[PDB]
Amino acid sequence: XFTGVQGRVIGYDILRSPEVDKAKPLFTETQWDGSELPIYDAKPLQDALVEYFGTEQDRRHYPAPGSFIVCANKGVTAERPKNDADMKPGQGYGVWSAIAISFAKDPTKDSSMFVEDAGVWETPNEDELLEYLEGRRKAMAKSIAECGQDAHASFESSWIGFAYTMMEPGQIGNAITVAPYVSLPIDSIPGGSILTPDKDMEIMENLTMPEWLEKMGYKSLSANNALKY
Amino acid sequence: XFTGVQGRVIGYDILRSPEVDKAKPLFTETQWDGSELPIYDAKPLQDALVEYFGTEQDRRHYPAPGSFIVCANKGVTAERPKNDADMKPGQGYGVWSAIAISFAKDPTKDSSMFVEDAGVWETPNEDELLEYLEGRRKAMAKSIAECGQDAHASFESSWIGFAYTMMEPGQIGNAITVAPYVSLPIDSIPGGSILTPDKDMEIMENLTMPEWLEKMGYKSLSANNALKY
Amino acid sequence: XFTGVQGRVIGYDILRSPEVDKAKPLFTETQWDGSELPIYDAKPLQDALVEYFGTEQDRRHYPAPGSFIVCANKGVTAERPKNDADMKPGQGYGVWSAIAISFAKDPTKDSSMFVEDAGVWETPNEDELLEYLEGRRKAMAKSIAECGQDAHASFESSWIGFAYTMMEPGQIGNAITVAPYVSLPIDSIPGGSILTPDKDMEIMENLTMPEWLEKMGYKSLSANNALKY
Amino acid sequence: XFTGVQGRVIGYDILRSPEVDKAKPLFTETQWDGSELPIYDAKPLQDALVEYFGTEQDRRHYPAPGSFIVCANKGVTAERPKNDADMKPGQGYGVWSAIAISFAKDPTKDSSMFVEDAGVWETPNEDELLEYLEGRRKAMAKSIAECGQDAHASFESSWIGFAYTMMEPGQIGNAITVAPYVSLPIDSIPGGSILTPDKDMEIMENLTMPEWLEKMGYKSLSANNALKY
Amino acid sequence: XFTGVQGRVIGYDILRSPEVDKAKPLFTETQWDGSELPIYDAKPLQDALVEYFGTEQDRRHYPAPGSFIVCANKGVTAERPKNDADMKPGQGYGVWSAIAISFAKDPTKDSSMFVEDAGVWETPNEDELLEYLEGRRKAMAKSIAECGQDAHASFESSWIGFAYTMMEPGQIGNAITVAPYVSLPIDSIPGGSILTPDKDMEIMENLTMPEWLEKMGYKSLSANNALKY
Amino acid sequence: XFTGVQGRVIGYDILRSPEVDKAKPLFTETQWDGSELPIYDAKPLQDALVEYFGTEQDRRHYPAPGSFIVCANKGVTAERPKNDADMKPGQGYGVWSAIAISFAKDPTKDSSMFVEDAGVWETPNEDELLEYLEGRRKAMAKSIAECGQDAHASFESSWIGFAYTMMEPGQIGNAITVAPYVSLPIDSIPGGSILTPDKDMEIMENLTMPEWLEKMGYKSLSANNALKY
Amino acid sequence: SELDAKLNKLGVDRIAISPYKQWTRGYMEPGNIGNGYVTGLKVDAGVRRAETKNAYIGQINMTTAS
Amino acid sequence: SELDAKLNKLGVDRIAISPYKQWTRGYMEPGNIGNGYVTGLKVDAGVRRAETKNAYIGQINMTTAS
Amino acid sequence: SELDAKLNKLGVDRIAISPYKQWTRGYMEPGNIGNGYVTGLKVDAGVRRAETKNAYIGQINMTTAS
Amino acid sequence: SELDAKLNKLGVDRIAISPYKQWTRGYMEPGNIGNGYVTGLKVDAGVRRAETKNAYIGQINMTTAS
Amino acid sequence: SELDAKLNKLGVDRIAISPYKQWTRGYMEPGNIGNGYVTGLKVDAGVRRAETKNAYIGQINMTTAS
Amino acid sequence: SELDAKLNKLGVDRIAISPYKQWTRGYMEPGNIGNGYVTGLKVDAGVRRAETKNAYIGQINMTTAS
Repeated sequence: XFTGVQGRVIGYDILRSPEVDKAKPLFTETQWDGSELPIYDAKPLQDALVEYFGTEQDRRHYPAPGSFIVCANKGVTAERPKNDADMKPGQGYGVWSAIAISFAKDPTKDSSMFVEDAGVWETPNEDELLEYLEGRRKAMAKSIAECGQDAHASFESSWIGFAYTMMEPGQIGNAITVAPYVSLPIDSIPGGSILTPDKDMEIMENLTMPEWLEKMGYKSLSANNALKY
Repeated sequence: XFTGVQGRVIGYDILRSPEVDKAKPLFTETQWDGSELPIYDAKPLQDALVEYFGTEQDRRHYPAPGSFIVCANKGVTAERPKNDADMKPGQGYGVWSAIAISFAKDPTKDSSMFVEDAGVWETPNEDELLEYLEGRRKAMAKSIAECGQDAHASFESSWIGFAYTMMEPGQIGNAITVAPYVSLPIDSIPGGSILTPDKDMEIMENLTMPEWLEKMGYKSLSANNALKY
Repeated sequence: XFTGVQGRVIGYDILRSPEVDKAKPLFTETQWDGSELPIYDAKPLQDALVEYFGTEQDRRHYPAPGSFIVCANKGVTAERPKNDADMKPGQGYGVWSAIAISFAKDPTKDSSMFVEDAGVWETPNEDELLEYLEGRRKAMAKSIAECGQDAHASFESSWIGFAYTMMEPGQIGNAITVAPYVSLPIDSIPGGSILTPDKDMEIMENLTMPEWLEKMGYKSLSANNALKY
Repeated sequence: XFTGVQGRVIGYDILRSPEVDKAKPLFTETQWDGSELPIYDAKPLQDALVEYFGTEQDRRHYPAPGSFIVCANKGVTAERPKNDADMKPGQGYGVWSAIAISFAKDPTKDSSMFVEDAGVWETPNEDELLEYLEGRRKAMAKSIAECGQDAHASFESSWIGFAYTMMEPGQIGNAITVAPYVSLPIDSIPGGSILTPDKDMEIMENLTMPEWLEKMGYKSLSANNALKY
Repeated sequence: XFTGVQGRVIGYDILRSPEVDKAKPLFTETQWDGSELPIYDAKPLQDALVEYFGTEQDRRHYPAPGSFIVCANKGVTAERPKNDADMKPGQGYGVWSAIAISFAKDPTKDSSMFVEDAGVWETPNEDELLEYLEGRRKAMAKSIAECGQDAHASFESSWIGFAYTMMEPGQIGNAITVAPYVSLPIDSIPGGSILTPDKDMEIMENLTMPEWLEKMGYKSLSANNALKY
Repeated sequence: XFTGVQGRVIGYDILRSPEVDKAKPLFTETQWDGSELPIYDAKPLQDALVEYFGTEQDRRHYPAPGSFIVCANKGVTAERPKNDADMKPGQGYGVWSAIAISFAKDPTKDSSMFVEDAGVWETPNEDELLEYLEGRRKAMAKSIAECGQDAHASFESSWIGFAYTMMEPGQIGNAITVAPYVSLPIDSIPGGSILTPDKDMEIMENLTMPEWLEKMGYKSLSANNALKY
Repeated sequence: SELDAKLNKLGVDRIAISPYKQWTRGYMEPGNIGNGYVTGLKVDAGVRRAETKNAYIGQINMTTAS
Repeated sequence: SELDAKLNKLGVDRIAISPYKQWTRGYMEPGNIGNGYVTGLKVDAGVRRAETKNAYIGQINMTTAS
Repeated sequence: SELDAKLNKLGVDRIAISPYKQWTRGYMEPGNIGNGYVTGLKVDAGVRRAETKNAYIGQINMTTAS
Repeated sequence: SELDAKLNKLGVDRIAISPYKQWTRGYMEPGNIGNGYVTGLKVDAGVRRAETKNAYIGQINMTTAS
Repeated sequence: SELDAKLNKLGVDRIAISPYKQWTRGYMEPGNIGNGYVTGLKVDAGVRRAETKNAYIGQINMTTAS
Repeated sequence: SELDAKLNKLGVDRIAISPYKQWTRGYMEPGNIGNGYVTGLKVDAGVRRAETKNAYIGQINMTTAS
């Protein structure tokens, strides 16, 4: 999971990318109170995080070495043996992870939720995997819509994102789903000061991602779909 | 687990219910140093928590949406398939969880301990389950009494509570044991102020549960055994 | 895991034991950037922690009863049944745990890392176990040296320590590997005051272990190899 | 005094009254570096303070009973005896006080200054007094312009205000000049919160006086020259 | 000054001496709103301060050497020359100082006030002085009663105290009136802790002076009129 | 005032100038308890303050524009009329001010004291003035030695400094004596950080003045007697 | 409570206040007043959820202590 | 305000908030939020008092700055 | 943002500032300014690591929330 | 004391604790706990000093409130 | 230590003081002074417990970092 | 300095740091770090001002201690 009354999400609440505005829903599952909950591909939000932390070779506001970051995380590791066939019980040919953040209708009363899952894939059929994942996307979309009734939480959109790797023989695949809860450095807020904390958040809440990249002199790593997951 | 020098327990240290005073021990296992450790049903303490947080339909001082509550928790989920017989290795007919809080004799030197356990039940015999649980209660009572020797902790009472559900065919049961570590809101302390912190705890340390309900204008959800677990 | 920009290690950064200076490397695995990473037995560092916290019968600056200590920890529990032979899938004849702390070359840019592992041992051959563990030491030494490349972390030493117990029949063995992240009490810093925080760390950063024991009037529990693991 | 890098002035920096914008200079004395320093009647700024604190019969954000307010203040008390003629050495027929705030050109390097003075008046001629005070206004205007050279402070405007009372026989007059240094209450900032400190100042820095009165539901005590000094 | 919403007075609000309860008013001047304002000798309150700070030879909770204590204070110094007669304009035969604290009826709305005055005495007649001072007491009693109207403050008692010294020839007299605004040390509150701030004040608000002396093992310097002013 | 348990003096306790070590006492007046209290010219200490704050044309760590600095200060202003002879009662031919800081023997129990005085000079004889001031130095030396008995403070040295100006006809002289109580900026402590407060003071307590000037790249304004008072 | 007096002499205090209206917060969360914690006991079992039965531990993020 | 940005880079902030309901407090009083001050101008003359005419600087303890 | 105003009236603030140069820190770490948190979404899969692909969550110690 | 409850609802508290051993400190001095002050009454006259007679207001720096 | 100077210039400090008598506390616990942590190494194996052998990590609640 | 150790045991510390760049601030001003003060000696006489001769006590608001 949850981000609630104390939180913001990179790419939606702060540093919002115009793609969040460009984004067409994939479909809308009917959530319990009658509202249609649009479902969207979270690849905007995902691209936004990459922008803010940077990458291992162009590191930006990554979490401090040795820090303690509480994360909502799940992750799976699986091996593919050298060409073996009826392989050991914790092996497979592919691996996958998924995340969905769902924004609450009233964030003063209810929280926004994260669903995270991950698993291994048994067949070598990449085309089978991909379809199972769209099937699983559609599945998560429903559990959300349902389970919100139990605490009577009403949401307004859900953004689901997936990532996967097929192993070649004799290679291990690792797949992780993580949502970190962090605090932001001053040299990240143009015009920000350690002395103006609350305004600092407001600056980030108002800058768009392209604006922030220009202001900081950073090259948009999203570019036009430069990032694959 | 442990609650120690920094803590209080709802229903015993603060907001103590007269039932904690009414309560007869179920039996007393001899703890290592010679003392007899009375064992009591924690359903007083459990009822007290329900009073303070409230219920999903009459919500009171529940933890804030999206907050991070560190909990001592264990929990088990098990399925009962549609009428199948030699069912899959992680299925059963019933499920259970348990908690025991044991108050240390000297809380300036030793800590008070929580024991939590939970498991699945294989037979469909509800009457078998219940007896196993009294057997398990008696079991926990002993491990405590023993294991205290290792760190030479001496306690004065242990309060053990249990909860269970039998599944009907084609239904999943979830059973959880959780002890949360929280801080208390001002509109919970009659006469409390954000400006009088230490006295605030003293107010809660002195009000009894019935007193607190009257003062707050809240209807005693314990009522006379209104709550089943 | 990691201890980074905010941390110090008992026995190396603070309260350093002359044995850390006496210590000969066991061997040096070549880490990716060309540097030879000396590997050392962490029994100095381990002895230092015992000195600072004390033992269950001569307790010194142990963590407060009921506190929340975040730990990097792994631990394994295994049983040996009464003399049975083709024993149940989670049983064995012995048990082991290991830890390795590796100091980063530049702690302003990269973090220092902990590797922790533990497992059960199947054969009753204590002499087989011991050799497997040296084999495993040598193994960890390599994974470190390798995996540092991925985040391009360069280290300068790794200190690996092991601990083990063989079970007799009908006895359970528990083996744990833990690195705690704590803050230090004032009556631990000779000359320290709650009013001089930063200097307090500097005092501990400059006292050697023997110096600290004299100053505090504490008997060196390391003595000459008094501690077995 | 001086108000400098840490300060704002009610009616100019915060809650600025449109009269500050309407105001024509009385004349401009040439300050040492060549700049002409316009001189203005401070009755705008004075009216602004009355608006914020309120009056003894319609009290608004007045300083808390018993507080310690550091003030730049001077004040004079004088008596007029019952009709006596060659009256005692600390008596007169009238009394006056004056204040001038002068805004520094660069408030990051130099401070803004207050000049305060007050005195007694010996003749019974009210018309003589008034002219002496315009003479004294013109006098203060010059000392400022001059004395700024000594610390090489350059200003951009000075706002001078006066207040006076003639005594009738057998009555004592008191005249005070005071500039208080205070901090502002939350129910004074529309949209302000104890949680948004820095923005709070910005709100007050942006609201004009008429806006602030409307927002707070307060009747403009300036009205059209309702206040006499 | 004034002591108001944030203050307490030693000997009345905290550490109250039973003499405050024994005390008969000297007389009651009618304050403006119709209430009769009893006037009392402040020698209880004065004795209470001596108890808390102690004396130069039996020093108790005196203000820290070098501290900055903001005081409401006035004080006069005068000389008596060696037997001269028509002595210099700032000389006399005696000297006096006075203080009056008046408790406000509603300390949530109005503040409590201090009146302080002091002066020199010209005649050598000690008996004349004393009568002038009772005259001056009666005078202060009235100014208070009157001047409260101006800010519409209503009080409930005023406690006035005086102190005086006659000089012998060739000796200088100094007379001071001071009310300090301080904060209290922990080893002054029996049962007090730096961790229980608000309760600490409540402890002092509830202990009487004799109780406090016993608890602290301090000899009552008031004794039976041991202190002369 | 007094500087006591919480204070340090620029040029003696911190940034001590080797002249403090070079300094021969002018003479030693016998203070009450038997100790001889050496008296020294405070022109070392005075030169040290000029070094730290800098001068109006080479400004260094001067107090922030608009700040509130509490000062122990006295100061006198006097005029000399255009050649007039029996001049007005608040006029003279010269003006002077003086300061003396006396270091307490035990700063844990007693405070260190400042004596400040200033006055006007009536004759035009500069040579008479200078001698009166040495006479007055010798006078202050004695009052100190005496008045310490009253609070039984014992000192170990007193450092007295003077400053004076003769007016030419039709010119006003101003003479001030001031001791400010301030806090120090980080870019003043070589190696200092806002994060290491207590060590920061220790750095300044250990650097000598010449060391500090070198480290900061500042030109010694003391030079060899470059400063006249 | 005598215990708190004994405790306070060791540096320990059991104060745990939440700045929020209505809501409790968790131990170690920023903005809480005090250096203590208050705990309670919840065991509940439900079927089709358990967390929403009886004592409502809402839409909370929990971290496990062991 | 650009000034505040320039100022904040030097360590200076002009924030001055009073924790009280309705009332202002004075610079350097404990519990205020911020490291700044706000000032205003009051000149008033009265006869029979001056302090209670027009801008009410109530029952206040003032200390003099010069 | 109207939300923050509504939120602040309940005692809640979403401020989360890190004192460090360049680096973010985690919620509840000492020295952070504010009583809030900022979160993001990372799903990545890698083979031979996943954590170092795309959004760099460096050499971090994570604790699990559930 | 009912007064303190009424007072606290306005934001005012009368707490004034000194961190020092034995010694009192003055209102507005750094390190004090609380946002209040405690006052007392001293009138004393001496000859030859007054400050050291009876209630010892030691070697103190006083600032005048009026 | 030169390291701390370099570190402090980045906003990082390694100070970690516990307010308690005798006892250490854990990183991120309220009331600690400093924004750092101190760590150590414990591996121990016991049979019948391990936690009570050699370095006493008492009756502690641990949370796992990974 | 042994004095500071003796002093700290009484609750007293002489720390006095100013948060500003270049500038000193005065004792008891908000935002200073430490509970102490540093003082110095200035006597200067000038004619036509004195305050701007030699040690520059700039455009400062002073309050008198006696």
